[PDB]
Amino acid sequence: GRVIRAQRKGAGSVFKSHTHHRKGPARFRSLDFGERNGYLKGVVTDVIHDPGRGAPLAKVTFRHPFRYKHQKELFVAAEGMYTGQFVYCGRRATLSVGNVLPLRSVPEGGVICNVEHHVGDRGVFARASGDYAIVISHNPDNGTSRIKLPSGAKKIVPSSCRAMIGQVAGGGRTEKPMLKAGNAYHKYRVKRNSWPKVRGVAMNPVEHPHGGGNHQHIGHASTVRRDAPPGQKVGLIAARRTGRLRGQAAA
Amino acid sequence: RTSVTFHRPKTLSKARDPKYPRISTPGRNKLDQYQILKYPLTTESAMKKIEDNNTLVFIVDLKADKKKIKAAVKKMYDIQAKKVNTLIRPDGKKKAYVKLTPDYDALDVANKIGII
Amino acid sequence: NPLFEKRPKQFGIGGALPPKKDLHRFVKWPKVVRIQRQRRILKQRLKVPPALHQFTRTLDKNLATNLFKMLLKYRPEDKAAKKERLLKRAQAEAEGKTVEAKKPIVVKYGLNHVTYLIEQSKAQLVVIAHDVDPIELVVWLPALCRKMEVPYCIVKGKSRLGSIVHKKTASVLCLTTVKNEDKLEFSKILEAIKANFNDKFDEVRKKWGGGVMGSKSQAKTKARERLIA
RNA sequence: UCCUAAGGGAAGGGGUAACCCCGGCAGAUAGCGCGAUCACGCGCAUCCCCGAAAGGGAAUCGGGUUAAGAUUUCCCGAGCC
RNA sequence: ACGGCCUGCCAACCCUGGAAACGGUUCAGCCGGAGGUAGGGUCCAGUGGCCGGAAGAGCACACGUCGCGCGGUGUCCGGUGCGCCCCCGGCGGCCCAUGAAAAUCCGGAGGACCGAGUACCGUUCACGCCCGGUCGUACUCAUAACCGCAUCAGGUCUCCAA
RNA sequence: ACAGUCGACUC
RNA sequence: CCGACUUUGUGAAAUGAAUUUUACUUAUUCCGUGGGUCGGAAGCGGGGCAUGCCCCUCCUUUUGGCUCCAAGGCCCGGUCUUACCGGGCCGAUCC
Ligand SMILES: [Mg+2]
Ligand SMILES: [Mg+2]
Ligand SMILES: [Mg+2]
Ligand SMILES: [Mg+2]
Ligand SMILES: [Mg+2]
Ligand SMILES: [Mg+2]
Ligand SMILES: [Mg+2]
Ligand SMILES: [Mg+2]
Ligand SMILES: [Mg+2]
Ligand SMILES: [Mg+2]
Ligand SMILES: [Mg+2]
Ligand SMILES: [Mg+2]
Ligand SMILES: [Mg+2]
Ligand SMILES: [Mg+2]
Ligand SMILES: [Mg+2]
Ligand SMILES: [Mg+2]
Ligand SMILES: [Mg+2]
Repeated sequence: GRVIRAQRKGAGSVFKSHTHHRKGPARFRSLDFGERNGYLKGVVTDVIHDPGRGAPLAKVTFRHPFRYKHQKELFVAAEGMYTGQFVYCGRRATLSVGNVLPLRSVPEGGVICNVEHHVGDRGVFARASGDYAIVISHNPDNGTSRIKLPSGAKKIVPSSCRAMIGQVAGGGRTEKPMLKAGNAYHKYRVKRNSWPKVRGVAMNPVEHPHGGGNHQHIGHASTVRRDAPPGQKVGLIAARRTGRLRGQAAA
Repeated sequence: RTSVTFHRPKTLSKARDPKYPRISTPGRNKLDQYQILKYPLTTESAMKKIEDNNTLVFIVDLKADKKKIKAAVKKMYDIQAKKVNTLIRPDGKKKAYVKLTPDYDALDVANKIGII
Repeated sequence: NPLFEKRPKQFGIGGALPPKKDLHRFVKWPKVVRIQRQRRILKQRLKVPPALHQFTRTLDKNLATNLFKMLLKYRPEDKAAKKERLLKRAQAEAEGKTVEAKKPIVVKYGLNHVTYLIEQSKAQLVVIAHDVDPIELVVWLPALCRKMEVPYCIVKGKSRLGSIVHKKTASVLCLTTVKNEDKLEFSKILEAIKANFNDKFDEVRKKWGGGVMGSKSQAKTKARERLIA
């Protein structure tokens, strides 16, 4: 055979990320003394649309804690933020939509976004458009907390992980039908070369395990094992089940 | 300290003081005036330049520059150039149009060297 | 006077910008400094075996200074003075033809030579530097002097030994004989040094050193044991 | 010519049997800079070079002229950086 | 080209003033007690008007001189438009797409440190002096100068356009 | 709300 | 994918005559900064219903403003010696 598209995507040749107009990494602030042990006042200046990402970005202009200059930080906008708002960072930031607090300071039941995972890695969960994590519970004997991620999973995170209270903006975006291959194309230009996506069944055997045959069919079980060598692991990987999801399994 | 970054200190350096010169003999001037001004081109198209525009057309060493051309046109021929134009003619050598300040007369120089 | 006035800056957590204070704890050093600091830190954490931990037990300052006074009295010969001694015997050979030198008596040094003296038992006092790198060059001189019954001390500073002999290091010294005008001064020091090491080797050959954890780890220790008790 | 984009080459370092391969890995970083020398003080961020005769761009217009050059390259005039 | 003066579009901005009986305005929008209509001002574009450059230039005629002569006259006045090209202004629309970076330049915040008035410290002003280097530059750019073994109905990126 | 001049075009 | 050996040290109990469990930080591995405030002990307030001796605090919540290169205080030390320069500290808790 020959190397298969699922294998060709790891090269970087044409499949790299189309990031010429992206506005930079959207993440929190470098955690420091002031924001360990108090609050810092920063002011939003603009809500800028970040290309290739559904969530708006908020330019936040802090004042540098110990040198004399501004700090243009760049957050993932929580639905509610507006220009001119004061967002406060730290542990004694009041629980206001837009402020970022450690989880030691979010009462249980509260919605948060952009959750860090190792204290100071600047936000990894609940970041895409319109997704949030609920702080289910706390454990102060180990200094940890638990959250319900967007996926429906439940992760124990350090109680000093920061989080932006609220939910990410841009929610409800994936409800609108695109209705056009044109819309799909203009969606994927600014993310990466991953569209149009050709059915394997309409390929020749030399480039896809489903390929060939006087009719179009897979010809063998489309569920492949977890360990199958790269180039064989195409189809439905390590599937626990298939068919339309009914009943409890659809939870 | 004051800053959390250690930048490399300032040390002191001495200038090169060889115990033997690397090149003893003094280098002669090789783009001297006689290489730099080969011979005045004497086509009729240039002969017209001699009398219309008060200019002398030389052929100059290909590694010439306008500053050296004016300097050599002064040392030789004991004149000055108010402006030199240069072009590398397609056959390969460089050709220089040396316009004399209108104090000096191109006819006079052309007959002091013999062109016309 | 009246205009002169006080302007308090409120160096809070959002107040004015703090001044030029000391941040020496946090300065990101070169990798050379960095590694030579975790070097000694890791030698602290790890459990030194007794053979290496017989060091870190040095001569005390007072007896060290008393000893080094005598060592300075018996310094080896200068380059400046070693030309004169060979220059001025020229005449004693040329005219008298007879040598009138008596034995010049000075300290001995150098690891091979001192092991030679020690192993013949001509070494009347041994002084080993604690900080020889690689350590294996003197891991065994304490035991050698101990099992051949020669008084030894593990002094501090191989460079300070080197100064005695005019070298950049010395790493070992030993005395074989002293002037008759200072036997008593000598033998006052030998008994003390013997008492410190040639009396304690047979119980410090068993003690593991090291293991002294960090400051924050010891604070953890005292925090933890209280809440246990 | 200068600047950067997609992107390329590279000093220290890591790999490689070697050719070669990796550039953010963070290393007293390649460059130090700025006032100052009649010297010294201050800062050192995210830190090299290459890459467009269609992207960014210090400044020029008119009238003449040669067999062949120029619209603005020469000539007369008038400017500009 | 360039220099001075004048005008000042469509937007934006300032001052007086206080709007319902609602008004102002667009092809369309839209705007107004967060201050409209109104009166009066500022600024901005200009490839706009006048003057300098500049009629001496260029063209067109008319002569008369042998030989880049010389002489003369003119180089005016309005009106138009769903008109074509280039540009600019400002609206409106589309986006799960929001549509490059840097050099260079300008502006501002702060005010360490500085000086005279028989004289000394500045001055981003006017005028004045000097210098401006290296390489390309002819020609074709096509049913004959490029590629297709050719002076091959093929192919090859553009600007002007009665 | 009338008079003077002008007006390239469309129906 | 998995086991064993290896880098691989430190010490504790429970079962067996080696097994699963644990705790340490220094090897290691991941992460973060322009290596910018760590650990401990102080002190400033506030809860007091054993005056305990423990807890909760670190002089920014505020309206799209600005914040740098310290004012100030005492103590040294030179200087006209009858008028002016260099510094020790505190402000900025100590280890
Ligand atoms: Mg594609
Ligand atoms: Mg599909
Ligand atoms: Mg398909
Ligand atoms: Mg097919
Ligand atoms: Mg196959
Ligand atoms: Mg098939
Ligand atoms: Mg079948
Ligand atoms: Mg040229
Ligand atoms: Mg370049
Ligand atoms: Mg260019
Ligand atoms: Mg260009
Ligand atoms: Mg008005
Ligand atoms: Mg104009
Ligand atoms: Mg628009
Ligand atoms: Mg040309
Ligand atoms: Mg041409
Ligand atoms: Mg060919």
